[PDB]
Amino acid sequence: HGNKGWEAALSAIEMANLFKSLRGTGGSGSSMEIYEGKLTAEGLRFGIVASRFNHALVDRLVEGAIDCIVRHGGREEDITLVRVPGSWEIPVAAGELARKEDIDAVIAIGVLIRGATPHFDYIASEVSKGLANLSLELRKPITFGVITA
Amino acid sequence: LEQAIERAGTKHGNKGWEAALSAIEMANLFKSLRGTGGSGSSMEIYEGKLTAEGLRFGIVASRFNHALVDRLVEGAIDCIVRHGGREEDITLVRVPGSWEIPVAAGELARKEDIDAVIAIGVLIRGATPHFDYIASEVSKGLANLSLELRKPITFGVITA
Amino acid sequence: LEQAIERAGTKHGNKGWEAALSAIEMANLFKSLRGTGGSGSSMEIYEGKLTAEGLRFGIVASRFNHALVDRLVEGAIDCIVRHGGREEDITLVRVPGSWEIPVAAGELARKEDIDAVIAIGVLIRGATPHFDYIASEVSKGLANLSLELRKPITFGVITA
Amino acid sequence: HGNKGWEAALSAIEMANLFKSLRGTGGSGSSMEIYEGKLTAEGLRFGIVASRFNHALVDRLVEGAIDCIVRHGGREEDITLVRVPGSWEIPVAAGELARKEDIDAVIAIGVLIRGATPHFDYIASEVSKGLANLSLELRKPITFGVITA
Amino acid sequence: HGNKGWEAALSAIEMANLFKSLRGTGGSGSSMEIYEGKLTAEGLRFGIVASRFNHALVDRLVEGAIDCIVRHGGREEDITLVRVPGSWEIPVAAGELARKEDIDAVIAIGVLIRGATPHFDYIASEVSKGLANLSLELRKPITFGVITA
Amino acid sequence: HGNKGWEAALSAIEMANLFKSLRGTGGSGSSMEIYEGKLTAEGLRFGIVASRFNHALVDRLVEGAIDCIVRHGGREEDITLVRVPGSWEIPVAAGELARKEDIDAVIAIGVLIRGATPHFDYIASEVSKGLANLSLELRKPITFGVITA
Amino acid sequence: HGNKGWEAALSAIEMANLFKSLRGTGGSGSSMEIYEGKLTAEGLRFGIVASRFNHALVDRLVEGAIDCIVRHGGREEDITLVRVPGSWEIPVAAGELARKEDIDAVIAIGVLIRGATPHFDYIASEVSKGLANLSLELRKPITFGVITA
Repeated sequence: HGNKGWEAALSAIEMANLFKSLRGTGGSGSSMEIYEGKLTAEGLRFGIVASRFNHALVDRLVEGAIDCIVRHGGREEDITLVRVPGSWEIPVAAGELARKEDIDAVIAIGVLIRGATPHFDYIASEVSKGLANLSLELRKPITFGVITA
Repeated sequence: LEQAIERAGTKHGNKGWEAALSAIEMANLFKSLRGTGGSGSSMEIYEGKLTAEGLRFGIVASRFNHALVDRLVEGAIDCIVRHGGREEDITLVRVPGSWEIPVAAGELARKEDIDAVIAIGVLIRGATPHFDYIASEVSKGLANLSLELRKPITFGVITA
Repeated sequence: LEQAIERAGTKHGNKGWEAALSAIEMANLFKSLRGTGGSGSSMEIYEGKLTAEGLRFGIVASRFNHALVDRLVEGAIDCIVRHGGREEDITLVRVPGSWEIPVAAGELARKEDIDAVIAIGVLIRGATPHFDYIASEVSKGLANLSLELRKPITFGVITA
Repeated sequence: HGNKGWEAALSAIEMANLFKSLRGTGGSGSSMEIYEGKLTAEGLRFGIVASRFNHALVDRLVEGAIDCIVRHGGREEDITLVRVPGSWEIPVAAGELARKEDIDAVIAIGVLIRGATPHFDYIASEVSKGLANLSLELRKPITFGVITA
Repeated sequence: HGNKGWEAALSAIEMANLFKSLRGTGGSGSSMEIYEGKLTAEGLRFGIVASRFNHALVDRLVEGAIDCIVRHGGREEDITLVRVPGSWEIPVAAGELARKEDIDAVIAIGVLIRGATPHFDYIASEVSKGLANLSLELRKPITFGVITA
Repeated sequence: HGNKGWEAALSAIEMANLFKSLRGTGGSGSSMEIYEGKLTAEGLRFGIVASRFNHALVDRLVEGAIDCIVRHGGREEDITLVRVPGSWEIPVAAGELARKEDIDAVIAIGVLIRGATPHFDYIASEVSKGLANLSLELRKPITFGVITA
Repeated sequence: HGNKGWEAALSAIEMANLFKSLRGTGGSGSSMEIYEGKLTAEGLRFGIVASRFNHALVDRLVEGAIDCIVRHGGREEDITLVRVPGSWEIPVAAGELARKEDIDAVIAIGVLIRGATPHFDYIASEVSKGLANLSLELRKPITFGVITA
């Protein structure tokens, strides 16, 4: 409920609904047009990409994601799960799910080593950079569920 | 005599072995997503196989600290053959230094008869106040190539 | 709903996975020694492959603490299919308790169309002053069967 | 039902069925073959070996073993009982019963004294080691009903 | 030189030579017949079975074994090496090398966990027991090069 | 096996068989007709009613009841479970399950507190009196799994 | 919260929903059809019968019953309260209230002060015995929340 898996799922549902309204027909006007996202999950298609490093922690995060979607009227048939060896492959794996026209949002869940002993962690910066660029290029929401040790 | 000692060493858990194992799973996973689909009525889980038969690979490795790089290369080749791969379906490319691994990686990845690329190198003196501009470019460059070409690239350098 | 949670769990490093991986390598190693031989002029190294295609297996598992044993069984089956094995070539046998795993193991190993046997069980209260006569018999019995029949038997119980 | 005798009979009955299934002709195939032992005790001939030390306790255990076989469809005519002067003679007598082609399982019932001595009871080890060895040589289940005290 | 790998190899060379003389023709007599083994390794065939657990320690032990044999006139073409996943498989692997009529001795090299927290280590006792029995049954020397942590 | 839950299942299974035998056509005759209940649990649909007071103890009993039915040939799909806030509601819920034409027996599992008071527990008497009365009116066995403490 | 009025009301809530599900359509099948009730009070009509002897204690008890219904999302308009001279009249009064086609549950509250003497065992027994028979005949839950004293 309070785990980072829950939080990532909530952002996905809101964002998916928001993009539905914007592409719809505009209103008559006469007032400021306020746009906002709903928390209803009916009729949506979702995809989750997760890793295996420290599978103890990652396992419970994925459980949270599935619970949140179904509890908000999400049908189990509309979840596609993909597993990758490690964090380095999350962005490339998320590329193929996003391009599919069936999916509406992608949730990325993972975990990264504490590190902090070197000046910079080069490997840990490409996962964040890669996902952000993919969202703008493909015009689809991608959520960052990565925990840090 | 010294040849026997070198051969006696194990090559089951070195960074090269891990890099090749990650490549085989990703290559098989891609061929599954791009193909057909299931019936339905349940959550659909995708996970790659560990079968290396029928897949063609490409390995790019540098030379600086060739004593350490050479064994990392043997680990990767050993993994492919053990898991059923065919020796005839491997391409090895050697480059001078780490600055110019990504340029070679792109040329291999652009071929229509390659499935994954394993990149092997060594980084020297990672703990230094000066920003290692060379080091950050190798990591950044390989990542961008993977997304553009929609082909996995594995990155198994060892710090030093 | 609860079915999804159970399926979401990973089965990559459990004791069952390790037991099945050890069996595949040993079975392939045996088919190499018993066959042909090399030319010579160098030290001859024998090492098994990790290809599970064409091999028939047999798994024996108990019931006490069936909640834990069941997932260990899934790990072993998952390893075989991932490494290229065929689901049709597996035989599962279930037994009441740990005292009588070895008796079932012998019957499977004596078939001419089985290559290795994976044994899965649970041992309870290993730290006790009384000599667990049941526990020592399971370990001793499986070992003797392996040597007599010249066939590998893997032993992947988990203490508790 | 909570006595060790009832437990011993159940184990023997369903291994007798498992072995009958294994050595028979295989099924159609095309899927994983799973083998299990039913609790039907029709046409199964049993033998029981029982000691006499602390004859009071051992007496009720033997009743449980016979009771279980009759309830589960067993014919009373197909049970053979043997009595031995003590624990040490159980392995020797059990082997004599096992070699008979008109037997499908054997149940060993006995009581062992407390091993308060620093050295493990040599007699205690041999009976466990003997019964186990017999099962492998003759390929026939031999259940273990020894109860400590 | 002083590592346990060296010591195991030395015993193998002596034992292999000893069995050569015993099967030879007997002497005239007139005095006590003293038999003893030589340290000459020419013309012999050797086999080594090693594991991978803690491959750092095991690797140097295997290096010692090869050095000792070659330094005593051992040709490199007459060594066969077999690797197994773990300690549990040493006895069964050593079974196949021994039966081959080409080999004259088998050296077993390995390493076992410190343990000592339970009352007994069941897994660590079968490797020792298995190798000893195999030597008597097959009538061939097998050396125990297992280190303990 | 020694828990009251295993005992309750056995009683229910073999009355379900007895009633199936009685209402069927009679035998040839010419001798005394003796009716008995087999332990085969094929094609028998069961219902279980379980309380929640002291949920720890009641939890393991229900596992025994389900375990017994599957071992004796029962299909897991043919069991219906109902949970009630306490002991007082067992008779009322049991009657609802009993009237279904797709049920052949019912098992009542519960725990009752000690009757240390001088007056007998009125709640304790009613559940025994209620379940017994139901069996006669509806002509369907209702096993009694209540365990005192 | 800590008064028997609390518990009686809480139990009634669970039982009301439980019966609604059972009479309704079953589940998708293919597994154990576990049934259970929730604490959703909305949409339910209740009724309370409370005595008048020792109104001091009874008054607070009936107040506790009110708190559950309003607190758990039950309208204050559906509660129906009926008062009677004493404990002897609770059964017959509850029968009339229960038989109404709208009242979906009933609660009883009282104090059996005279239970300290065996002479009251006659009147004491009937009230608990009577309410039990009402529920079975009419097939509708009737909670029993009296206090002994």
